[PDB]
Amino acid sequence: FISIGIGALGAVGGLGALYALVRVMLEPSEIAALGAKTEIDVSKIQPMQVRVTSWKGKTLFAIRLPKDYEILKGHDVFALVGVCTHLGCIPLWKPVFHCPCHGGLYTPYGDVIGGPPPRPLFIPPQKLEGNKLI
Amino acid sequence: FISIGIGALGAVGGLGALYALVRVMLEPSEIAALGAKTEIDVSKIQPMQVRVTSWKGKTLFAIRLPKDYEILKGHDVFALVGVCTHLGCIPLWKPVFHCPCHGGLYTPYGDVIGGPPPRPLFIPPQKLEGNKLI
Amino acid sequence: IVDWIDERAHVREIYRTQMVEYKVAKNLTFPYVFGILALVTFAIQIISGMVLILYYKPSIADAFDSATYSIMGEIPFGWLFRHIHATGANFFMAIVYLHMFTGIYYNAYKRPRELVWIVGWLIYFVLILTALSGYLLPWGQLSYWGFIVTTEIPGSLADAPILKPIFKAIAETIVLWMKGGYVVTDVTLGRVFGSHVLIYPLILLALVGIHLYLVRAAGISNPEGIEYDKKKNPDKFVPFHPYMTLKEGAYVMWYLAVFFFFVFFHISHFLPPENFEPANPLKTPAHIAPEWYLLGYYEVFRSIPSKFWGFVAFNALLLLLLLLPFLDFSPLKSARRRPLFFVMFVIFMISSMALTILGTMPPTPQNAKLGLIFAALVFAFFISLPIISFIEYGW
Amino acid sequence: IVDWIDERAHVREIYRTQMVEYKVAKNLTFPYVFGILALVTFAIQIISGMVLILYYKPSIADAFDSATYSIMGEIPFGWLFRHIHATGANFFMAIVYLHMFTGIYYNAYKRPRELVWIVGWLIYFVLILTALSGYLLPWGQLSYWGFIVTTEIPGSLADAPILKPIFKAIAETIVLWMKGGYVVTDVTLGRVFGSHVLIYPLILLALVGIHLYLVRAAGISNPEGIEYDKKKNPDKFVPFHPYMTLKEGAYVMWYLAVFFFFVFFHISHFLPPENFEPANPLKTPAHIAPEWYLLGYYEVFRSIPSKFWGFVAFNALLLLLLLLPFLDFSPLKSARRRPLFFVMFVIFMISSMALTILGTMPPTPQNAKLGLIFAALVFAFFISLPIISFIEYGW
Amino acid sequence: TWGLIKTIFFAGSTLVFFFLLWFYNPFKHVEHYEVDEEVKAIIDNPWKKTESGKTIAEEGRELFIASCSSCHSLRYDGIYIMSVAANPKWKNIEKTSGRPVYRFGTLYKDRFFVPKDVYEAFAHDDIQGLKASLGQVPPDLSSMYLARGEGYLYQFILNPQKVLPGTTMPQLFNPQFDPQAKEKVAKIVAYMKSVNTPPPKESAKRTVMGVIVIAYFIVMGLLLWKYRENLLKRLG
Amino acid sequence: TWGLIKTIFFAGSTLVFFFLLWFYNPFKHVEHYEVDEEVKAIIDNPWKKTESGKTIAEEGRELFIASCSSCHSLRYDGIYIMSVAANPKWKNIEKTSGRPVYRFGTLYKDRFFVPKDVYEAFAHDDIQGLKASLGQVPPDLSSMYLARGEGYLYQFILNPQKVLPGTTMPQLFNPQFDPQAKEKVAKIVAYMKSVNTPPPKESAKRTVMGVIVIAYFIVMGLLLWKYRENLLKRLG
Ligand SMILES: CCCCCC/C=C/CCCCCCCCCC(=O)O[C@H](COC(=O)CCCCCCCCCCCCCCC)COP(=O)(O)OC[C@@H](O)CO
Ligand SMILES: CCCCCC/C=C/CCCCCCCCCC(=O)O[C@H](COC(=O)CCCCCCCCCCCCCCC)COP(=O)(O)OC[C@@H](O)CO
Ligand SMILES: CCCCCC/C=C\CCCCCCCCCC(=O)O[C@H](COC(=O)CCCCCCCCCCCCCCC)COP(=O)(O)OC[C@@H](O)CO
Ligand SMILES: C/C(=C/CC/C(C)=C/CC1=CC(=O)c2ccccc2C1=O)CC/C=C(\C)CC/C=C(/C)CC/C=C(\C)CCC[C@H](C)CCCC(C)C
Ligand SMILES: C/C(=C/CC/C(C)=C/CC1=CC(=O)c2ccccc2C1=O)CC/C=C(\C)CC/C=C(/C)CC/C=C(\C)CCC[C@H](C)CCCC(C)C
Ligand code: HEC
Ligand code: HEC
Ligand code: HEM
Ligand code: HEM
Ligand code: HEM
Ligand code: HEM
Ligand code: FES
Ligand code: FES
Repeated sequence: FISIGIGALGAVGGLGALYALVRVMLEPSEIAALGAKTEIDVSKIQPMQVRVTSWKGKTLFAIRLPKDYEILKGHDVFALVGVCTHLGCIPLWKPVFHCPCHGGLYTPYGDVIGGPPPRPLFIPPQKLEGNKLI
Repeated sequence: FISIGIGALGAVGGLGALYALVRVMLEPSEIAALGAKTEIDVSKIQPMQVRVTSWKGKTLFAIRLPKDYEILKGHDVFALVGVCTHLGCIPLWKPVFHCPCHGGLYTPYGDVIGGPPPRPLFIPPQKLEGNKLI
Repeated sequence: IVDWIDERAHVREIYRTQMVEYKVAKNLTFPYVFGILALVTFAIQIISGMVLILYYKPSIADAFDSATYSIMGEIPFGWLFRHIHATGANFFMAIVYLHMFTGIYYNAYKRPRELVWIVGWLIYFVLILTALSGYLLPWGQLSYWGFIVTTEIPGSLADAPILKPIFKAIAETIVLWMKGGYVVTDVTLGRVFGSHVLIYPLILLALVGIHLYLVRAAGISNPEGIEYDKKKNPDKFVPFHPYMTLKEGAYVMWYLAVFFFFVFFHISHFLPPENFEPANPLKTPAHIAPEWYLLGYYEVFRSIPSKFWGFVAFNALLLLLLLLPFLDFSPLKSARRRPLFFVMFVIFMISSMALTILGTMPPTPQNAKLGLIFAALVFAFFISLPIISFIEYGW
Repeated sequence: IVDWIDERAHVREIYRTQMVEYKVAKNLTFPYVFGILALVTFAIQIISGMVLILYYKPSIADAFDSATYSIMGEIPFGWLFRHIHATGANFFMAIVYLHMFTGIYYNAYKRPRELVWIVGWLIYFVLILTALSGYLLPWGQLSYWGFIVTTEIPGSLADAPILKPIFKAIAETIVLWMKGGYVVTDVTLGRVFGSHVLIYPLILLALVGIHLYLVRAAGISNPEGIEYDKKKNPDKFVPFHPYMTLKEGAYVMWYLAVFFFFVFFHISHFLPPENFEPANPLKTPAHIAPEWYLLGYYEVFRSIPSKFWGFVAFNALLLLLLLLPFLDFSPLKSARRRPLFFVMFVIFMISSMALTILGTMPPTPQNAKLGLIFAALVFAFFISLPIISFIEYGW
Repeated sequence: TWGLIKTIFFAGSTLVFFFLLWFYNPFKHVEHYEVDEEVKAIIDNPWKKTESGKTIAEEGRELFIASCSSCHSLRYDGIYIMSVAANPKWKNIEKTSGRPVYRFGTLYKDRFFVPKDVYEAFAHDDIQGLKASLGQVPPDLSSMYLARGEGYLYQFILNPQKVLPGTTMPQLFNPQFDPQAKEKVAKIVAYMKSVNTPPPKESAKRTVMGVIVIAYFIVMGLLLWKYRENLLKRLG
Repeated sequence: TWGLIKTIFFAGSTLVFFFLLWFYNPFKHVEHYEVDEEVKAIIDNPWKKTESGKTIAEEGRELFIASCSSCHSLRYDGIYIMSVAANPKWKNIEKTSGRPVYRFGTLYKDRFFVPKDVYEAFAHDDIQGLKASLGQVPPDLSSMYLARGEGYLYQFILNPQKVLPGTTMPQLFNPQFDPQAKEKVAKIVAYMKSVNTPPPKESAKRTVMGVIVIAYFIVMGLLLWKYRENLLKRLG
């Protein structure tokens, strides 16, 4: 049969063309997810030392401390989005770590001890797989 | 009268709107002529010395020599578009001046003495107003 | 001459049919100009964007250095054609709101105008995207962040709902769609630029053409409500030219005067001053509500305590305009003929202006209570149209 | 369903009038497909440019890093949509040449089709600019220099003519118009990008619409030459659907197969390999003739020893197509009916193909002699149309 | 009539809506800073001539390049960080485009505008002691006037500790025992205003043409109205 | 019939016109360089595995970064001049976008693509001994394969004095007493080919889909033709 074969063929062609157009225009596929893995080996960071990284955008901290807001209890390894709050500077490590733009101080868990910023740093989600933080 | 007053008014409005549109889109006015003056004081260049400038695009030389192609006779001051011929390098001054890319040599008047380039440098037009070259 | 062009193009046979023997209604009121005014503003936006596309550059390191340095200081009359553009965008939103609301008034969505209203709602939806994606382009301090705020709104859908909390990481209109995915980069800016500048205006021209054809196919609804008196009732039509063609031609010129007032003398609110700061992704401005044409929805949003339910209300308030022809069903048409629809329409108009006005103020709990009180009145207009319809069916 | 849309949009009354009762001629030949094919190629160019505008960047330091790096490697299917674009440009030039030449053949420019040919010549002129300004955009080694070569052609006009040598520094289409003035800078590239991408396609859509309306207003000229037999002669029309609508629908699919052959398997001449080198304004390539659709004119140029007279011949060869309806005046129409017009048309076609083929070879004195011999034959077709017209008027 | 009540309601509500939606929304509490009124004429007319044949804008430019170009890079006028002096090329700043600053409507061949990415890679990515010591890069003062206002610009400079609580930008013009600082800060703000505001010749042409365009469209509308009124009488 | 002569003339001329206008114009005398045939298999399949688990493309990349990255900056793969090593940032090359090289269709997080203007301002405008000594900047080898061809690339390298008369680029792989240079140059050209040519997985998907699209459109056209033929019989 023809008067339905041409309809099915035109429908398949339209579907393929729309798939191509979507794949070009509306697809940041497999390059937008940069990065959801963010391999951060825990056995490389030393105690009381912060590694600068980037998760879901810039920036991200990797804090490790042996002893002791406070969303999480003692895990000794975590990650905080490191950008100052009220005007968006980058705090420097070192025991609190502050940003020198306005004088905002931060405890290694995020909260402020001397605050020009109103609110602390929001903890981004994390996963623990052996010795790799997400 | 009205049925012609509105026509004249609409014509003036259309003329002004077209003038504005032309002035925005199709006008490099008074910034494209950069540069047709190109003030080059002759009393600043020393004998056997070349000043690098730009006329009608890049680049341009300013050669001065006391004694002696050959389009022009002895004037001791002129300007040649300085870009090598067969592949477009920039010859360096120093008495001939060559470009070190391929080994093309040039006499201060443009012609070649050892030629990888087939043709010499074309003399751009010039004007003499006292001690100012164009 | 004209007879030579007449014999080859039939220009006079088109003129005498489209203008002299068209026979529109005579009692047409003033808000019947808003369609022509929206068409004129569309033309203004096209004409003034053709000039801006010559010098705007869709790079992160070059945007706001074209539109602010080049367009404004380097280019002759570039200030004027960015002023016209940023003014015509807001005028084109306002005229379209007035048009659709005084088309809701006279109920220009009933039989046989169900399809013209669907095409008009598509016009409105794609116009939201054309004015929303064209605002990221200047790459100003609040332009970037108002794009972020508006593109994270579909993200509250993924937040754990009251029912079936699997919506996490599904319908990811954040990563896949605009915001480019976890970062607004140069590729995303180029994509938004290209779309806003050529993909959306083309499907605007197509849809406006379909809409204008569907208006003629169904005829202009007269504001009285009888909707016709066919084969009789003369002396109340006074055909299109010159009765209407010169009334619209004067309203268009006066509207353009009101337009070029804002273009020249008051633009400190269409080019906001704190948008003249180059955007940095590290510092967030204080008050970053979206543009004014989306504030009536942004106030229904972020006022309900739940974010997922707030987004669902956002979407229902926009979907209740597609169904609005199918929602109201009655033999009566106009608002001069329905004394119960007039009060609901005035409630809707007042409580919809109040939502856009509350969307500008900072989010205090009293502001949330007020935006919820007014959201209830906005939803009442939609959940009562079938009630008035059922009442009027029994007369 | 369809009856619901019928009652509100009158879709069946439009279908039965535009397709079933249109009554086109029956003896329509094959070259009557080239208009539909040019329309389809225009659609292809629009669709595939909407994808390219998302990632192309009109900066000197970023052009050829978008179109070659981003479009080709970074973007999925971007290779395909740049291939489709650069292939459809050349196919759109070729189909338009075939269309206008087999419209010259059947003399579709006589009464009452004088105005459709003027609108078609405007189509052709603005299409030259759309395909000429869109070639600078990839910013390749020969793209920049082929733009320079083509924009210095209006400069030979300023060269001292045989008469009135004041043309120096007047009609400066170099400085004012394209090439931006003494330098091709980033602003000029942005201007050319914006124009080519949105200003020219809009006045292409408008002019194509006017052209398509003027074709219907004057009716399709049948290839025989009687031009009608009104109120009689049935059984030779067999109306538009399904006689013609499915013949064109099969020719379009076969043409798209021939198109996607070049798109996928042979594009080494539409994306020339030595254009994949980034343009530097200091090194000139060896053979830098303009694009193939302008070589028939570039061979009339630079073959006459004078440059001013060469440019005047360039312009006369293009102006002799506007006057071509006013130039040929006879009661006879077709080329099956004029045995003296057929030989002049074959001379014109052969000597116009030979000019575009000679425009590719390097400029040797023998090449110049040949391009002048063929330019004489091209001009003969225009300076003999009035002679054949005067002969046929006396029968 | 009742139609009149409908008219002055459906129009009054829309007018009072667009009023407080497009200018003077009385419910937004954004603060206002004002010039100290000590001078307030240095900033009104930055092109006003002074002694030594120099206008106020040119003197503010020199004060800025001398006391402020050590950390701030005011592009759109060719002012970059003084480390090195000048921070752009050194050697060929012309081979960048890199074009000379051509504002409204006169170009300055002695100063060049370098793109944002060429700069801050050649200049600040061989990083000097700005991001390290201060903490944040002194962002840019090119379009800071249009973004802040003369009041905020004046009240910020000469007392950055009052507008912002803590800021590593110094006083750098300390009043209350130096009576010569207020006019210096006024000249700096007047210069920064002269970069983004048209001169008295251009800001007047815009006013004249904007008046003429409105008077053109109003007259055209009323002419079309009178023409319709006249043509409806020949017919009825 | 005479119409047949008209057909096979007006179509034959157009076909033989577009033939020698769009592929193999026999009157252009551009020269042809070819691979030396000594190997000619190093370049055919640059993704062909070898010993030590390395493909030919990866080995050519190392040969290029070791012997050619001293003067040439092959972007589109993250290769810049070795002076300094690496010539891009040093420190933050990520804060440029600056994105990692994501070609077809796999990204490489260890190499970054820097724009043309950010580079050559940070890198070559603190000019090292390339433009001075040589005379011209070694331009770029990113898209040089697509612009020259494997034959020209091979015959240029290992004998630049033959293709170009005088060129300050050295032999740098001298044959005729070093029998190990031809395969090195072949690996370099194979690497430069692997930057611009799809892998064997991608160059095959394109062929399959291009065959399927043509076979789709031909079948659709003939189906519409047969449908028209059938529908013209129910009517006449
Ligand atoms: C220097 C100069 C400064 C200029 C300042 C800015 C300019 C302001 C001018 C705007 C004026 C608009 C005028 C509209 C009203 C026209 C007159 C009118 O009254 O319109 C009425 C209805 O129109 C209608 O719904 C239309 C009216 C209702 C529309 C409501 C618009 C709301 C705006 C957007 C709201 C946000 C929406 C958020 C998303 C839900 C007509 O009703 P009738 O029963 O037939 O009365 C008959 C009498 O008129 C007889 O003559
Ligand atoms: C894998 C596949 C590879 C594909 C390779 C590329 C594809 C090539 C396919 C192109 C085929 C084109 C066919 C055109 C001819 C159609 C048939 C024909 O013959 O067309 C004739 C005239 O058409 C006409 O002028 C039209 C013909 C003349 C047009 C000349 C075109 C010149 C091209 C441009 C020239 C440059 C111009 C420079 C500027 C002046 C018809 O004349 P009739 O007296 O009515 O004859 C009647 C008989 O046909 C009865 O049946
Ligand atoms: C691609 C995606 C699609 C969306 C695009 C949207 C745009 C348009 C929508 C498509 C158009 C809908 C189709 C409607 C066709 C029905 C017209 C019709 O059929 O109605 C005719 C009227 O035509 C008339 O006025 C003719 C009216 C004048 C036509 C003028 C328009 C032409 C120019 C448009 C092109 C743009 C350029 C504009 C600048 C001038 C009636 O015929 P008559 O000659 O009076 O009677 C004589 C009888 O013997 C024969 O019938
Ligand atoms: C799908 C198929 C794609 C491959 C299928 C999948 C699995 C393969 C997987 C796959 C293959 C790759 O090569 C690839 C490359 C790079 C990254 C990723 C991939 C990938 O994932 C071919 C698509 C390309 C075709 C060629 C579309 C043509 C492009 C546009 C220009 C067409 C626009 C269509 C419009 C909107 C409709 C207009 C209708 C008009 C009236 C004509 C009707 C004719 C017909 C359309 C019916
Ligand atoms: C001229 C006048 C310009 C000033 C005149 C000269 C000396 C002053 C000198 C002058 C003044 C400057 O401020 C200036 C600034 C910067 C550089 C240089 C200058 C300069 O040289 C005002 C022009 C601006 C008007 C506002 C045009 C509006 C802009 C477009 C958006 C309109 C598009 C028009 C289209 C193509 C026709 C559509 C017709 C449609 C049916 C409506 C009809 C209404 C009417 C047009 C009849
Ligand atoms: C000590 C280095 C330094 C000096 C010198 C300096 N600035 Fe600042 N500038 C800064 C810093 C640090 C900030 C704080 C940025 C922020 O808070 O976001 C700043 C911010 C600013 C701001 C914007 C603040 C805002 O929130 O809008 C302006 C305006 C400004 N300075 C003006 C000047 C002027 C004018 C001069 C020259 C008279 C100057 N500065 C000299 C470093 C400096
Ligand atoms: C001595 C510095 C230097 C070295 C080392 C060098 N190049 Fe060159 N390269 C040059 C110069 C100088 C040119 C000449 C540019 C021209 O002639 O336009 C050039 C040109 C080229 C060209 C293009 C020539 C053309 O006309 O298309 C290619 C391809 C090339 N070199 C390849 C290479 C490769 C591959 C390597 C590494 C094995 C290499 N070069 C090493 C400096 C160098
Ligand atoms: C049709 C309705 C349209 C609306 C409502 C609209 C809206 C907007 C808005 C709000 C802006 C922001 C300008 C600013 O903030 O200063 C903008 C910018 C822009 N528009 Fe549109 N636009 C429309 C159509 C078009 C069209 C047809 C073009 C065609 C070229 C276009 C081209 C541009 C460009 C290039 C910019 C960026 C230039 C700049 O920011 O100064 N727009 N648009
Ligand atoms: C670019 C946007 C638009 C343009 C150019 C446009 C144009 C027009 C014009 C010229 C008319 C006839 C004159 C008039 O009724 O005033 C009309 C009618 C109409 N429009 Fe629109 N319009 C636009 C947007 C919309 C929107 C957003 C809607 C609905 C959401 C809409 C719904 C209607 C309806 C229902 C009518 C019928 C009016 C009646 O029959 O009385 N339009 N349109
Ligand atoms: C209508 C007839 C058109 C013709 C004949 C034409 C012709 C061309 C040509 C020859 C190129 C060069 C491509 C290459 O050398 O690889 C090009 C590029 C381009 N075209 Fe068009 N064009 C047309 C319409 C359009 C339209 C409607 C758009 C809408 C967006 C568009 C957007 C572009 C863009 C962005 C480029 C640069 C992208 C690239 O170089 O890869 N063009 N065009
Ligand atoms: C985008 C470009 C074009 C499009 C979309 C287009 C479209 C069409 C179509 C569909 C037809 C009717 C079908 C046919 O005659 O084959 C037609 C007829 C015609 N076209 Fe075009 N055309 C284009 C370019 C041109 C050009 C460049 C010229 C002349 C220089 C031209 C002159 C004509 C003439 C004279 C007719 C009448 C044919 C007849 O009556 O037999 N067209 N056009
Ligand atoms: S930036 Fe850290 S305190 Fe304001
Ligand atoms: S470039 Fe000067 S010698 Fe070849």
